[PDB]
Amino acid sequence: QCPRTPYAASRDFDVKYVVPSFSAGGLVQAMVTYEGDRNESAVFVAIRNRLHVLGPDLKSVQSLATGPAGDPGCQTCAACGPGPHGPPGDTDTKVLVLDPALPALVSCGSSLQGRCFLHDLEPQGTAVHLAAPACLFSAHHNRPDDCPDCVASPLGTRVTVVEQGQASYFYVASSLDAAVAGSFSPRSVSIRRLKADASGFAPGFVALSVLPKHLVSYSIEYVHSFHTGAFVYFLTVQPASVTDDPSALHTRLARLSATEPELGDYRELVLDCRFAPKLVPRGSPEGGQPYPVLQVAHSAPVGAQLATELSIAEGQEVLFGVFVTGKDGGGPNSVVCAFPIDLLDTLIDEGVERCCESPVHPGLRRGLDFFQSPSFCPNPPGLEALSPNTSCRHFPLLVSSSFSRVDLFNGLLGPVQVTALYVTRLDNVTVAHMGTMDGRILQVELVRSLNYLLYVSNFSLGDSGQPVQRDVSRLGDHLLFASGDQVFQVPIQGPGCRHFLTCGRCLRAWHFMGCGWCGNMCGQQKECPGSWQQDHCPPKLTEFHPHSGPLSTRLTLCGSNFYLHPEGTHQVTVGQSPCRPLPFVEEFECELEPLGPTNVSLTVTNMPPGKHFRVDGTSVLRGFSFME
Amino acid sequence: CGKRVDRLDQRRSKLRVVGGHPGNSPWTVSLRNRQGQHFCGGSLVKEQWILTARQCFSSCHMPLTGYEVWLGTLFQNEPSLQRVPVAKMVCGPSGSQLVLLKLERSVTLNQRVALICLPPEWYVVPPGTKCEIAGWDTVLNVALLNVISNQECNIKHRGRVRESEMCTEGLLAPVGACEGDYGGPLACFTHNSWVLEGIIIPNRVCARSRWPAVFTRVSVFVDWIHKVMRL
Ligand SMILES: *[C@@H]1O[C@H](CO)[C@@H](O[C@@H]2O[C@H](CO)[C@@H](O)[C@H](O)[C@H]2NC(C)=O)[C@H](O)[C@H]1NC(C)=O
Repeated sequence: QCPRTPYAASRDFDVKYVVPSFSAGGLVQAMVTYEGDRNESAVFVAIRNRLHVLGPDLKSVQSLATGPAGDPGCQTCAACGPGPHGPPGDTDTKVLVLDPALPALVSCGSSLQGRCFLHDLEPQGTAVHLAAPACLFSAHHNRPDDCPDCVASPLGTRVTVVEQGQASYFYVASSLDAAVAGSFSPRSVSIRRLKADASGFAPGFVALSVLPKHLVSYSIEYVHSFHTGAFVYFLTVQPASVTDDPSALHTRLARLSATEPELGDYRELVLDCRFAPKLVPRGSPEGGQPYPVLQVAHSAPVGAQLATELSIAEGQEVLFGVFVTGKDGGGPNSVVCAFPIDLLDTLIDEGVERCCESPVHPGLRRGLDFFQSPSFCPNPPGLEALSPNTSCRHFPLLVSSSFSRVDLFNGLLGPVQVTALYVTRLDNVTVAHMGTMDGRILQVELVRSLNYLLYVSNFSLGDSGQPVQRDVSRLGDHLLFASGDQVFQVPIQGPGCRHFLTCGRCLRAWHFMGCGWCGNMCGQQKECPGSWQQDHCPPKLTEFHPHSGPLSTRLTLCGSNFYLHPEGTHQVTVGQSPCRPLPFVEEFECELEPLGPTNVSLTVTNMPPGKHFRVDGTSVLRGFSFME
Repeated sequence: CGKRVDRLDQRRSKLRVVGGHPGNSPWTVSLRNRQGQHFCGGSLVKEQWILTARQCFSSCHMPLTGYEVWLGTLFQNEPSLQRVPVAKMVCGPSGSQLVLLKLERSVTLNQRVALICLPPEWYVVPPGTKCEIAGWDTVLNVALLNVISNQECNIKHRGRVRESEMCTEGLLAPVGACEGDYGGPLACFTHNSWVLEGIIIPNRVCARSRWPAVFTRVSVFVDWIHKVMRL
């Protein structure tokens, strides 16, 4: 009887695509991209001590020396003015962020006490120059117990730039230790106005810094940060407690207002994604197995078919997070799982409430011991009564109820760690543009998938097989990925249609790919527009059940492209001479008649449209004897 | 409110318009930080209240006790003075960039201390109208300004002047309300009275020949302002 063809055997991801790129000079340290008004645009790509401005075709129009410090070349360092400017060493680029309002580009590296640098953008016909830099470090305002201009940490930092009113605000998070906080500190969290005279950053601002005792163990990574709605959000990876093992990491989401420059509302939520494999593995507490370390994330609006899942409305922003296991487990390596934004808020709002009201659950935790002082809700840090002069809600807190979800891909991702994510919304559907450690790109629809991934593309970025950099950026219909010393530009609609090995999968492609079936291969129109067609597709007969009958006989034909979405009405079958149609794989039953080791041919004609594509044609198999 | 004969010039220093110069501004004040130095300037709206800009302060909830106001003087470094501490602060609604300020004790008026008239709710200032702007060398420097429309200035400001703002036309002189002068008032003369229509806030580029200047519109938020004091 009937066999079964695995939904692969149609995908062949071993097909290579060349796709334009840009040699760096060395390993890429960051990138960020402009999309100005006059359809102007750039792509800015940094390395160790150089800065690369690119055109809209990854062609380096202007490069510029960002280091080394203590060495008469690097313009940034020289624009700081008459020396000394030190200590000397290599300038490694920890921030590359642009302020759309000026416009202007920022760049802050691990030389020069973490000072930033401004680069007024100078336009060109679909191109952009960076006019010479202007050091963001006021001489007479800075000091070792208070350097307001110290934005960049050498231990990795992130910055989100925000327009409030008529000046630009810099929400800012940095990791710190002893050798950083010691003196000329960048300070963990802060919000900073950029002075209108470009001289740097207005002094004063309240900022937060992991307290002296916990500078050593409790190091916080800052994986990602963004602006949406009326809030700057900050995405983290840190130990689950001050007194628990420093090897016990766990991702959180830290929030701040996007219209209200103060840390008085420093809310922190604990995200918590896990894997749920039916069986449930050994050391895991029901619900799923925890992947508590985020390796990248990206927020984006979702499609119809995804909003329904997740129970939300089309258009709504949704953070997505690419979680890996604690340390390096042993199961799938990467789990991606959606957190929608509104609901992250609505938790944190009811997070706030339960901490500040009439009856207060006695024995709660405002917490964040690592930042401020411990204190039970509602009363503020250290202090033991809530004196009505101040409020409760005007203090930083940690919303205890964590936020929990389950991998969107039931562990199908599989063993190769995902390293970079960029979620978009290609028309009414939605797609995740994943990058892996083994040097490959995974463009895959983002529907909660049960049994398999809905592949758009999986292919290797170039030949040097190297991990794809976290921070991924975009231009028109062309994402930029980075790996090693190179930068690649992948089109949002996946490069080719030449992995779909069968007119089956090929004509099931999501419109935008342009995929049509050119006879004995799939491909866009470019590749064979004599015979490129996107409509019809011929039935493939694989085998049958009774393989030798007498001169009735209930043949069961077994193949694919048999049904409409069973079928019936009209399909011919000539099993050496007349048979008779009588009511993965698609099977069938055919009672046959006498004659007055032949082949077995099936033929679909005058057949109505399928959802995706139309079935018509003949395929003929051998091997059916006659018995007397 | 809002009446000086004082600076014999009220309608006679419209000659020295092209340029910034020294002069008097009684309602303008000088907010004094905890350490001692001047850091931002204000606007006497009542004896108890000082309307000023949100950006002067880092956080709406920082302890103020120590923060003080200096009404009376011209110079910023002599019993022709007053020294009133700040008791509290009231952070105006998202986007006002406004900050009222109750004082430890109501002030006393004279020649160089005077209230200023708050405008009607949502009353718009006609282009062509004349307004003034004080600021801090070691002395005050008033300067007279021409009002222009949000139409007019959104050209040069690249369509980025929101509905709750106004702009004055650019002085040809390189002089304008910039750093350390924010929160100082933008008094406009109407129906024989000076009337607080704006508040010096940060601009993108400041004190730049022939370039406009944006201020936050007070009439736009006065219903808030009264509510803050009345009670
Ligand atoms: C993307 O396709 C590649 C190509 O096969 C996959 O890499 C293989 O992974 C399988 C298990 O998935 C290994 O056992 C193979 O030996 C791998 N070999 C090579 C040469 O790649 C990868 O698994 C695919 N990823 C996704 C999401 O489909």
